[PDB]
Amino acid sequence: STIEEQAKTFLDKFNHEAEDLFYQSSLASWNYNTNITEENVQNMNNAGDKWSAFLKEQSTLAQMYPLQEIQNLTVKLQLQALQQNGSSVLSEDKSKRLNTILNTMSTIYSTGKVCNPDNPQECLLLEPGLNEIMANSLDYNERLWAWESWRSEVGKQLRPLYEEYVVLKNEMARANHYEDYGDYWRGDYEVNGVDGYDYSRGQLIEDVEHTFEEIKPLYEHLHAYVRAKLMNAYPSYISPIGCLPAHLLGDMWGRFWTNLYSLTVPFGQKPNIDVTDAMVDQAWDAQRIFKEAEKFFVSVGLPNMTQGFWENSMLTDPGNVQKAVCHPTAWDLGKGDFRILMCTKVTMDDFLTAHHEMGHIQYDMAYAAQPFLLRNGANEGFHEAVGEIMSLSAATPKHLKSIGLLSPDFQEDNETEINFLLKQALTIVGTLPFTYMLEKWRWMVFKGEIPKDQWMKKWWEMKREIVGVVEPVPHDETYCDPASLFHVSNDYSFIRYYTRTLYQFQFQEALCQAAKHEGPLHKCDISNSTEAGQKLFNMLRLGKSEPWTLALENVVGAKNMNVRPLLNYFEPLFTWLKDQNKNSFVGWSTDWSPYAD
Amino acid sequence: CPFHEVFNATRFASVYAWNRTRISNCVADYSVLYNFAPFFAFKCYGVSPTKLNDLCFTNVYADSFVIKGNEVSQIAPGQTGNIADYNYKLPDDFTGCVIAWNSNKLDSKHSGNYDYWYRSFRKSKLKPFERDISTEIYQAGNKPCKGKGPNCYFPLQSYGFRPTYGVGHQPYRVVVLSFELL
Repeated sequence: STIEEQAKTFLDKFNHEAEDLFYQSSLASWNYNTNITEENVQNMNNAGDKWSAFLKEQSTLAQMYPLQEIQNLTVKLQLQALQQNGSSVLSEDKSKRLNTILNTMSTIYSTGKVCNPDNPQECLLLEPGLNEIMANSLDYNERLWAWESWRSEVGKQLRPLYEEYVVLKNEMARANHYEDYGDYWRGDYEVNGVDGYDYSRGQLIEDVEHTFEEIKPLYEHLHAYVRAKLMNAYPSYISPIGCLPAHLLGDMWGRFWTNLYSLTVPFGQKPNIDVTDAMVDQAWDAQRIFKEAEKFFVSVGLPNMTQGFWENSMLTDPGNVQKAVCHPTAWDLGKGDFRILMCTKVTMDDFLTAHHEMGHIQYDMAYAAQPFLLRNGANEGFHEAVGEIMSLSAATPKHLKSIGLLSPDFQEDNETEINFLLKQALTIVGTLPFTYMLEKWRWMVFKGEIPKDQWMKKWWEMKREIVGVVEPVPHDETYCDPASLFHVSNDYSFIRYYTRTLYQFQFQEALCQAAKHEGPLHKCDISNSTEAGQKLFNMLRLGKSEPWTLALENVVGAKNMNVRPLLNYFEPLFTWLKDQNKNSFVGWSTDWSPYAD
Repeated sequence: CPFHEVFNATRFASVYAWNRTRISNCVADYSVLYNFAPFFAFKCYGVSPTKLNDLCFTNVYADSFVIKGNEVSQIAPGQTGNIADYNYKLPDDFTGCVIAWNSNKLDSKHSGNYDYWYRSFRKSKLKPFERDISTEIYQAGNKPCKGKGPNCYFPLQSYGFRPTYGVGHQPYRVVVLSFELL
C-alpha cells in the first residue's frame, strides 16, 4: 500500500510548485514595488491571485493527510501550514463579509481626514501632517487636537467595523478548532508535538505577563523620567504623580517614545552619534553603505551576498523616474534570489537600516535550504529580531571606529552613553507596555472577556494601569481607539513586536557572550567574531523546521523567552533613572485625569 | 572524437531523458575541453585531469543534460538525490569525468524555461546508467488510478529556469563522459 505519510511525496510535489509560483508572485511583487505602473500592479495582482488559488487548492489536497499518522517533525509542520484552512472554512458571505470589513478598515485608516475648526478645508490624514504634528508640534493644544479628532472622525467609524470584525474572526478561528481569534494569533507560537519543547498557546499569555512584570520598573522609572521632563515642556499640564497624557508621547498612540527624545534628553549639550555629517566627507555612494554591511556579515562568518543581489536589488534609490515603494524591504524572491528594496539616502539611519535589511536577507539565505513552507522565522519575532540585532551591532560607536566614520580619537562620555541609551529606551521601552497592553486587550476582547459596551472602558483602564497613559478626554463606547493604530485595523498580530524585542535582546546578549564581550551590552558589536557567526547561524539555518523554543535554545540557550537580557541592556540608564527620579514619584496613579481637574 | 560539439549542443536534453552520444576511436584530442568555458565543476574520478591525454580507452559516451546548481554535486558515485535517485545514477565504480558549467542565459527565460524536465517521483531508484524515458503517471499512493488529482502524480517535473535564479538554481549543462573497455 502506501503510508499516510505519503504526504511526503505530496509535499515534494507541492514544494516545487510552491517554489516556482511563489517566485512568480514575488518577482511580480518586486518589479511593482520598484517600478509602479498600471501593468506592473496588474501583473502583481494576477500573480498573487494565482498563488493564493494555488495555496487554496493545495490546502484542499492536504486535507487528505491527517497529522495524527504523520511523524517526521518536519512533514507534519508543512502539512499543518497547508491544511491550516484559515478564512476558507468560514462561510461564503462571512469571510467575504469580513473581507469587505477588512478592506473598509484599511481604507478608513489609510484614507482618513482630520482638520481644524477654523479651516474645515485644510484636512490632513495621519500619514501627512497629523503624523508630523505628533512628532514636531510638541504642543498640548495642537496635540490634544489631531488626537481626539483622530479618534473621533476615524475611530468612531472604525468602531462598528471592528465590532463585526471581532465576532467574524471569532467564528473563523473557532471553525479552525481554536477558541478565539486571539488563540489563532497565538497559534504561531504553538510548539506541541516536540518533546520538551511544548509551548502552548496560552503559555504565550502566561509568559508575556511574567516578562512584563520584570519590564515594569525599568519602564516605571523611564515613565517617571519622561513625566519629569514633560513638566518643563508642558509645565501646567501634567501632574507629577499621575499618568502621561496620550497626546504627549511623540506620536498618535504612544507606541514609540522616540519622538520625545528632544524633550527628554539626559544631557542636551552633548550631541548624539550621527555619522551622516561624517560619511559625506568620505563620499560614500549607495553601494558602499551596503558593501561595508556585507563586510560586517562576512566578518562574522555569514557568507557573501550573491552576485544576483548586487545586480538585481535597487540599492541606488528608485532613480527619480519610475515609482518605487521606498520601505527598506528584504526580499526572498524564491529560488536563490535575495534582494533588498531600500531607497538609501546617505544617513546614519540608512546605514543601520541597511544592516537591518542585510540581516533579514542573511537569515533568508540561511533558511533557504529548508522546505518552502518552513522558509520563515521559527515564530513571529525571530526574523525582525535578527534584523534589529544587526542594527544594534552596527550602531555601536566602537563599530564605527574600524570603519573610518568617527575619528580614531572618539570616546562617548557616559553622557552620550546615557543619551544614546535613553534614545534607544524610548523606542524599545514605551512600546513594550504599549504592545503588551494592546495585544492583551485584543486577546481578552476576542474571548469576549471584554464586553463590547465595556471595550473602551477596559482599554482606557489598561492604559492607566499597564502603560501609565491617561486619556486626555473620556472615551465612551463610540470610540475604537485601538483600531486607530495600523496593526489593529489591518488584522496584524501585534505581540510579535513584544516577543521580537525580547528575542532581539536575548540574541544580542548571547552573541556578545559568544564574542567574548567585556563591557556593557549596549557597547557590544558582534563584528569580527566568527564564533558569534556560528552561534546565530545555528538558528538562522533553522526556519520553521524546528520549534521556535528549540531555535532560541540553539542561539540563546534558554527554552523560553527571557527579559533579563533586555534589562541587562538597560542596567546602565537604569541606575541613572533611579538616580534621576530620587525626587520624582516613580510610578503613576490611574485615578489622575487631565479632564478631572 | 566529438567534444567541440556535444558540449555546445543547444537544447541539451533534460536530465530525465538525458542524451547519450558514443565517441568512437578518433584523434582523441579532448584536452581542448579545458579551453571551452570556465567549468563550474570538473571532477575526474576514475581518471586524473592531468592524465587525460596520455591515457587511452576503448569506448566513450557523452551523457548530456541540464540540472540546477544545487544538483551538480548529485552527479557523482553515490550521493543520493533526485538527479541521482530517479534521473541520472552514476555507478560507484565510475571511471569518467563530470563536467558541469553554468548556462543561466543559454538556458533561461524571463517568463520561465518550462522546457527542462526532471523526474521527482519514481517507484524504484535508478540503477547505474539507466534511462527512464517512460512518463506514465506515478501512483504516489495506493488507490490505483487513471489521472492526476489524487495521490497519483505526474512523474516528471519542470525546472522553471529564470534568466535569473540562485547559482544553485541556475541552469547547468553537464556533458558527463563514460569510459568503458571491452
